[PDB]
Amino acid sequence: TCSQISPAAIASNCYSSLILDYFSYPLSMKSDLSVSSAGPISQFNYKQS
Amino acid sequence: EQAEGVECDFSPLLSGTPPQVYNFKRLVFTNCNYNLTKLLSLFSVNDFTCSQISPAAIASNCYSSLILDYFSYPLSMKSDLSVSSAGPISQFNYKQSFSNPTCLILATVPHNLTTITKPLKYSYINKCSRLLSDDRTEVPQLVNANQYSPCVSIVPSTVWEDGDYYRKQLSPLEGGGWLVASGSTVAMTEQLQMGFGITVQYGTDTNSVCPKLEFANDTKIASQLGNCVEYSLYGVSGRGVF
Amino acid sequence: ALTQPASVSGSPGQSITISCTGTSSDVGTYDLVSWYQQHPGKSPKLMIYADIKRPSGVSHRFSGSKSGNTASLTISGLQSADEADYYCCLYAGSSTSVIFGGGTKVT
Amino acid sequence: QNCTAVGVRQQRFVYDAYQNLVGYYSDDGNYYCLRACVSVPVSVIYDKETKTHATLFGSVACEHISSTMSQYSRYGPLQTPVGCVL
Amino acid sequence: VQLLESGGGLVKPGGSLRLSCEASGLTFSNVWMSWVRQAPGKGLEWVGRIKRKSEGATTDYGAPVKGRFTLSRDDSKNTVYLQMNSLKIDDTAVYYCSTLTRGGDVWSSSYYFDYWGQGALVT
Amino acid sequence: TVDVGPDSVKSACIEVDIQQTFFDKTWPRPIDVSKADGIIYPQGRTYSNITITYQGLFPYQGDHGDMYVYSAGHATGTTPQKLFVANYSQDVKQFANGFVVRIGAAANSTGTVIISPSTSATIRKIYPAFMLGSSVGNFSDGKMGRFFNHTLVLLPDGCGTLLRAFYCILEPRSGNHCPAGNSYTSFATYHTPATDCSDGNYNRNASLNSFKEYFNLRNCTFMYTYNITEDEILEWFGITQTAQGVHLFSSRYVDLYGGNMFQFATLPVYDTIKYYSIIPHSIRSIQSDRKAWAAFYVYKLQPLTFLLDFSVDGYIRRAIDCGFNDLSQLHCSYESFDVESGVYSVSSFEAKPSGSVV
Amino acid sequence: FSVDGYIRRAIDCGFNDLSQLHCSYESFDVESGVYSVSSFEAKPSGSVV
Ligand SMILES: *[C@@H]1O[C@H](CO)[C@@H](O[C@@H]2O[C@H](CO)[C@@H](O[C@@H]3O[C@H](CO[C@H]4O[C@H](CO)[C@@H](O)[C@H](O)[C@@H]4O)[C@@H](O)[C@H](O[C@H]4O[C@H](CO)[C@@H](O)[C@H](O)[C@@H]4O[C@H]4O[C@H](CO)[C@@H](O)[C@H](O)[C@@H]4O)[C@@H]3O)[C@H](O)[C@H]2NC(C)=O)[C@H](O)[C@H]1NC(C)=O
Ligand SMILES: *[C@@H]1O[C@H](CO)[C@@H](O[C@@H]2O[C@H](CO)[C@@H](O[C@@H]3O[C@H](CO[C@H]4O[C@H](CO)[C@@H](O)[C@H](O)[C@@H]4O)[C@@H](O)[C@H](O[C@H]4O[C@H](CO)[C@@H](O)[C@H](O)[C@@H]4O[C@H]4O[C@H](CO)[C@@H](O)[C@H](O)[C@@H]4O)[C@@H]3O)[C@H](O)[C@H]2NC(C)=O)[C@H](O)[C@H]1NC(C)=O
Ligand SMILES: *[C@@H]1O[C@H](CO)[C@@H](O[C@@H]2O[C@H](CO)[C@@H](O[C@@H]3O[C@H](CO[C@H]4O[C@H](CO)[C@@H](O)[C@H](O)[C@@H]4O)[C@@H](O)[C@H](O[C@H]4O[C@H](CO)[C@@H](O)[C@H](O)[C@@H]4O[C@H]4O[C@H](CO)[C@@H](O)[C@H](O)[C@@H]4O)[C@@H]3O)[C@H](O)[C@H]2NC(C)=O)[C@H](O)[C@H]1NC(C)=O
Ligand SMILES: *[C@@H]1O[C@H](CO)[C@@H](O[C@@H]2O[C@H](CO)[C@@H](O[C@@H]3O[C@H](CO[C@H]4O[C@H](CO)[C@@H](O)[C@H](O)[C@@H]4O)[C@@H](O)[C@H](O[C@H]4O[C@H](CO)[C@@H](O)[C@H](O)[C@@H]4O[C@H]4O[C@H](CO)[C@@H](O)[C@H](O)[C@@H]4O)[C@@H]3O)[C@H](O)[C@H]2NC(C)=O)[C@H](O)[C@H]1NC(C)=O
Ligand SMILES: *[C@@H]1O[C@H](CO)[C@@H](O[C@@H]2O[C@H](CO)[C@@H](O[C@@H]3O[C@H](CO[C@H]4O[C@H](CO)[C@@H](O)[C@H](O)[C@@H]4O)[C@@H](O)[C@H](O[C@H]4O[C@H](CO)[C@@H](O)[C@H](O)[C@@H]4O)[C@@H]3O)[C@H](O)[C@H]2NC(C)=O)[C@H](O)[C@H]1NC(C)=O
Ligand SMILES: *[C@@H]1O[C@H](CO)[C@@H](O[C@@H]2O[C@H](CO)[C@@H](O[C@@H]3O[C@H](CO)[C@@H](O)[C@H](O)[C@@H]3O)[C@H](O)[C@H]2NC(C)=O)[C@H](O)[C@H]1NC(C)=O
Ligand SMILES: *[C@@H]1O[C@H](CO)[C@@H](O[C@@H]2O[C@H](CO)[C@@H](O[C@@H]3O[C@H](CO)[C@@H](O)[C@H](O)[C@@H]3O)[C@H](O)[C@H]2NC(C)=O)[C@H](O)[C@H]1NC(C)=O
Ligand SMILES: *[C@@H]1O[C@H](CO)[C@@H](O[C@@H]2O[C@H](CO)[C@@H](O[C@@H]3O[C@H](CO)[C@@H](O)[C@H](O)[C@@H]3O)[C@H](O)[C@H]2NC(C)=O)[C@H](O)[C@H]1NC(C)=O
Ligand SMILES: *[C@@H]1O[C@H](CO)[C@@H](O[C@@H]2O[C@H](CO)[C@@H](O[C@@H]3O[C@H](CO)[C@@H](O)[C@H](O)[C@@H]3O)[C@H](O)[C@H]2NC(C)=O)[C@H](O)[C@H]1NC(C)=O
Ligand SMILES: *[C@@H]1O[C@H](CO)[C@@H](O[C@@H]2O[C@H](CO)[C@@H](O)[C@H](O)[C@H]2NC(C)=O)[C@H](O)[C@H]1NC(C)=O
Ligand SMILES: *[C@@H]1O[C@H](CO)[C@@H](O[C@@H]2O[C@H](CO)[C@@H](O)[C@H](O)[C@H]2NC(C)=O)[C@H](O)[C@H]1NC(C)=O
Ligand SMILES: *[C@@H]1O[C@H](CO)[C@@H](O)[C@H](O)[C@H]1NC(C)=O
Repeated sequence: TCSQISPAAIASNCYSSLILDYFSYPLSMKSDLSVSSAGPISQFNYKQS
Repeated sequence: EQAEGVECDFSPLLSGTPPQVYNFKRLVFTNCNYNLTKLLSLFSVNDFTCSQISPAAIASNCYSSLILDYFSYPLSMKSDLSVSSAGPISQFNYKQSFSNPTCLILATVPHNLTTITKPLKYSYINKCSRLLSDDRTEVPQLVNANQYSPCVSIVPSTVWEDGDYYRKQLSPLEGGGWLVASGSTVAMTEQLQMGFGITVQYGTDTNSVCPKLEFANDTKIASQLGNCVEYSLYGVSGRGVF
Repeated sequence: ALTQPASVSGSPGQSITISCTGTSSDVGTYDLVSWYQQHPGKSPKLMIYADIKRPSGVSHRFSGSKSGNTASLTISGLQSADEADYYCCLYAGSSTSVIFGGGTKVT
Repeated sequence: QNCTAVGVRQQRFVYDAYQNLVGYYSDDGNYYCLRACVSVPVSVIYDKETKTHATLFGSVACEHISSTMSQYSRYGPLQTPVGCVL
Repeated sequence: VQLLESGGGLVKPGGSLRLSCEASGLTFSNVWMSWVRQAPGKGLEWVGRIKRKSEGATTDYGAPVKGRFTLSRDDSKNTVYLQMNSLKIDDTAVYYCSTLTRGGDVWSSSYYFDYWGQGALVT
Repeated sequence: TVDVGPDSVKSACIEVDIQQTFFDKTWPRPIDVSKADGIIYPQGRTYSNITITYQGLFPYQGDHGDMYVYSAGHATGTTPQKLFVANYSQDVKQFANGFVVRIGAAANSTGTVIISPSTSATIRKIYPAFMLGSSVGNFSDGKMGRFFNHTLVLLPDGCGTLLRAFYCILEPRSGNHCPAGNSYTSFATYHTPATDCSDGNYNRNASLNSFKEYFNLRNCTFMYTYNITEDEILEWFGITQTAQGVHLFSSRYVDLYGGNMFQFATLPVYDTIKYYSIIPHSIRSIQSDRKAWAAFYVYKLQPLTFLLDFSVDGYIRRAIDCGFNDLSQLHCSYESFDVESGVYSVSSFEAKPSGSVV
Repeated sequence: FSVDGYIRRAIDCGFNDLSQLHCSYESFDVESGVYSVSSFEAKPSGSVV
């Protein structure tokens, strides 16, 4: 998924920079990678700009 | 300036059998020093989201009133609790406000919490509708954000088998005809699964539903008079000179 | 699961009971426990249903009783002819399964 | 209202330049004209010093002005060169 | 009311067996049908049940035979079938063809087995 | 579960007659907005010495409302006889947005006794009783007015010294003249002031016990009591329902002599109220000693806009119903009780649709 | 549109300048004078990357 850019456009535009943040993550907690979440991830481990 | 008082009593919630979705229970908190963590700490929460309020504000600001709606819920059915859900459960059994700030918590119950009992099975309403006085025309009957299923008085505390139908005639007051409904069941999981709805109200009264912070002698109105200060009075913030 | 006594016995003319226990979700809330009588080498027959009442083919010696989360079969004035394996059976509607106890040897 | 058909017969609905519906071909073969329901414009004649008032009903013939029109309802009226005044 | 049951016998583990029974004295299309089993020295164990044709003739199975046993019925003969796709040594038991009914009403239901057949041995 | 005491142990209910023609009187007391009559004070904020508009649940200007009265029962000397009530038991009406009631409207006035065409008496204040719920049907004999499942019942008790409120299931008794017995007519509460209103000993259960004589209470969720100061001062009471439960309003606890209504209590009733009725009440007085009682008036509330005049004392003294008529709208338009002379435009008169065509 | 509902005349509003003028006033009859019309757009040749 994407925000403020299409999943298509992200694959073919030009940028001043591109930042890739990678980490292991259990699929079972997918719901906590969003903006509104329980907190255990979005508040203390990783938040998306 | 905030009042001192007592903490929110969640004992009722933790001391009985979980209600069904279409027959939930409502706890209204007023004049309270709340602690969201204390309650959520008791459950292995699966998910928790909010709308029209930050994750910060939901446990840091002051409210005029706080409403907690709790009931048993199959975790696997979470997909239909969305505001833009398909509707099989949402439009008949339980719906939430889209105008007030709200949250939704889904959690499982740990083996240590032995004060809360386990339901036989999950039940819900598949459909609910009215038949008109001509006994030919049918009209769907939906549930609103703060209401109970329109035919909650018809459907029993549990659905014994899928397809069970329930019917009663209506009095002249309602225009007559019949009110009819039918439900279904879902197998119980190894551990009890439960859901909690939260609604937050502002500005209709003194915002006396707050967190619990300590204080000092340098944050009083007295002795600050004549100076420009920031303030927070029972949830009412601003800037000015007293 | 349902828990029953391994065996129950007494002299002809005496009153005996066979217990069947569980929790509030099994016995306490709903009056839905049934009892069956099985003679050796034979199929079972229904003695009591809904924790209370018997089929017209069953004598008044057999009656149902419930207290808290305990269900029981009462045999008043037992006869030697009542010797059999008695079973406690619990079953709701859908999204579940039939639960039987281990059976009680009544002699 | 009952009226003379205009436009092309196949289309049930006849619209104006403003894209409002102004006519319709009925299932019974008749053609009817359609207009939006009309309201009655009102103004208030107010005299502060004598603490009184009168209601002026726009440009109505005073035919549609009944008595007890002093309230929205959720001497009688007379017709003048202006409109109907109560 | 009488329930006639047959089709038992010996089948080595790994193979398969089908049981059947016939009802008389009742209206077949208006009853539920169910099977139970009892191994020597053990108590009663539920196998599974099937609903009426008007109800879609759906089924529910006990955990011990989940994904292995299948129930079906045929109202043109007033018979019931139980086919055991994959047998294990643990399936040695006497099987019983029986009916299933509900008392009370829809508001508060109570379930029980009223009529039983003779039974048949699967080993 | 709240234990609300034992069941009534009487073998029969008290016979009650219904002679409606004795109650068919008219004493109009319509809402006068210019006196802020029936205005509920804003909950969130106060003001002082200003004129502003406000939206909330208010009665319509000019609304006559629904008048209800109570009467003495029959008597022969010092021995009370069967009761006497109006046909209120079948008077089931929609709750809608809730309502307000004027209490003691005719206190201190001179009138007569309802059951005695030519007996004069001084009129005294009496508190109204209510029954509210979500579903209503018939009694065992086909008579209307049976509220199903849980109901909200409000009963002034102790001859007007306490208010009691509770939420319970009403289980009809089967004795004579009872809701599920022989020769049923209606039900009513009552008291016997001869012993129930003793100065040094008020029977704080007189009305509740009378209620129990007709219906048993089951599965009660709550029961609350509030105290009442005894006087003849005109007062207002109001009831509404929101997501927060049922809100009880009263002028007495804040603005006793001003009439502005304020919230004093909330009940944990989260079951939508759709219908309500007025509970009948009779007084088992001595034939030689009867009183006249003030009528009370019930008015419907709507989400209306009013112009409110906040005095220097923080209380509302005057208001304008901005939708009543054209002139009224003019004052609201200028947000002022003082508008200069001239000719002004107002909202038009529109017609609502008749039977549809499809 | 004639009274009988049939279309008897039409203007292609993208044809030319005068045509646009009629469309601009939504009429087949406009007054004399000198009127502004849509300008001519430039059209690009092969791109540069
Ligand atoms: C809103 O609600 C939340 C949730 O309840 C609440 O936070 C909780 O606060 C309490 C304290 O008020 C926390 O409980 C304990 O706090 C002590 C504080 O340390 C001081 O005091 C201890 C007292 O003996 C001193 O020893 C210590 O040196 C300090 O002086 C912590 O030390 C406790 O930590 C325990 O658990 C750790 C991990 O399991 C251990 O490593 C540590 O050794 C402690 O273990 C001891 O206590 C255990 C208690 O069950 C016991 O089982 C162990 O055997 C051992 O004895 C502990 O934190 C509580 O944890 C807080 N919970 C959370 C989630 O933060 C908020 O305060 C409340 N908001 C308001 C305004 O009240
Ligand atoms: C909100 O409140 C409403 C009522 O205000 C409530 O619904 C009502 O529920 C009650 C039950 O609690 C219904 O009353 C009766 O319920 C039984 C249910 O079966 C049980 O009882 C029978 C009794 O022998 C047992 O055999 C059985 O095993 C169960 O224990 C029904 O069977 C009753 O039906 C009677 O009326 C039918 C009408 O055609 C008859 O066909 C039938 O044979 C029964 O007749 C009996 O009563 C008649 C009364 O005059 C009598 O004349 C006959 O001779 C015979 O005795 C009956 O339903 C009650 O009807 C329900 N009312 C409505 C409108 O549904 C709501 O449930 C409650 N809501 C919630 C959420 O709680
Ligand atoms: C006029 O109408 C009013 C109606 O409100 C009526 O008052 C109510 O009376 C009933 C009793 O008839 C009250 O219910 C309870 O009464 C017992 C009385 O004690 C005796 O009986 C008990 C029975 O088991 C014995 O054990 C005891 O030894 C005595 O013999 C009270 O003890 C009850 O108090 C409860 O609440 C207290 C609150 O702090 C607790 O401290 C106390 O331990 C009790 O708690 C228990 O019961 C609660 C029930 O709601 C329950 O929730 C708790 O978990 C716990 O189990 C209780 O009073 C009823 O409450 C009275 N109403 C109100 C509002 O209080 C008048 O009596 C009646 N007048 C006349 C003349 O009839
Ligand atoms: C049936 O009949 C009863 C009487 O038999 C009647 O109740 C009586 O109502 C009158 C009012 O109409 C009460 O008299 C006074 O009312 C004012 C209310 O405010 C109005 O008047 C003031 C006067 O300036 C205006 O400013 C205001 O805008 C309103 O117009 C009360 O404020 C009075 O209270 C006094 O006593 C209180 C005791 O604590 C003081 O706190 C308060 O400040 C007032 O004290 C002043 O007056 C005292 C008089 O002696 C004096 O001693 C103090 O020093 C101070 O000056 C007062 O209530 C009258 O009391 C009511 N009687 C009773 C028994 O309550 C019913 O209304 C009537 N019912 C119907 C339906 O008609
Ligand atoms: C609305 O209000 C009604 C009436 O108040 C409630 O119905 C009652 O529910 C209670 C359950 O809490 C029933 O309790 C009765 O208790 C009797 C006493 O024995 C028990 O308790 C003692 C306490 O120390 C224990 O020692 C003992 O072991 C037991 O645990 C029982 O004897 C009663 O049993 C009845 O039914 C069985 C069924 O076959 C009969 O055989 C018995 O003879 C007897 O009839 C019962 O358990 C109470 O009886 C209920 N009343 C009625 C009329 O049914 C509703 O529950 C309430 N609803 C809500 C939502 O609150
Ligand atoms: C609704 O409007 C239609 C259209 O005007 C009305 O129909 C018209 O009715 C008139 C007569 O009132 C017809 O003219 C003449 O009628 C006589 C009747 O015998 C006939 O002999 C003449 O040759 C001539 O037709 C007119 O032709 C007719 N129009 C159509 C299209 O039929 C209709 O009556 C109106 N309905 C109502 C209730 O007014
Ligand atoms: C209790 O009894 C009273 C009195 O009999 C009932 O009120 C009465 O209801 C009738 C309804 O048919 C009212 O009739 C009305 O008469 C006017 C006269 O012009 C007419 O315009 C109306 O359309 C209607 O016919 C009658 O006036 C009214 N009487 C009073 C005093 O209000 C009342 O409904 C009964 N309540 C119950 C629950 O039965
Ligand atoms: C519960 O009680 C209500 C009464 O409040 C019952 O409704 C009543 O049903 C009778 C049926 O005969 C209706 O009578 C009608 O009278 C007119 C008079 O000309 C007649 O033309 C009709 O054919 C019919 O006979 C009565 O009006 C009606 N009342 C109301 C307010 O509609 C209701 O049926 C009762 N519920 C049950 C389940 O019985
Ligand atoms: C309405 O006002 C009356 C005032 O009399 C309040 O009742 C009174 O309550 C007090 C206690 O707060 C009673 O005094 C003592 O209470 C203890 C309680 O266990 C008792 O043991 C003592 O013997 C003594 O009663 C006082 O007697 C009592 N008055 C009467 C007449 O009983 C009443 O509670 C107030 N109600 C509300 C809703 O505020
Ligand atoms: C007010 O009354 C006068 C009465 O004199 C009306 O004037 C008359 O109107 C009739 C109408 O045809 C004339 O024929 C008379 O000649 C008029 N009289 C005079 C003296 O002019 C006048 O119209 C009335 N005004 C309104 C608004 O009704
Ligand atoms: C309440 O408001 C009124 C005006 O709406 C105030 O009366 C005015 O006060 C100013 C102050 O200088 C005078 O100039 C005006 O002439 C006064 N008006 C009248 C009619 O006298 C009144 O003082 C205010 N009351 C309070 C307590 O502030
Ligand atoms: C405020 O002053 C009082 C004066 O005695 C003192 O007791 C109290 O502790 C002070 N509070 C703080 C936070 O210093």
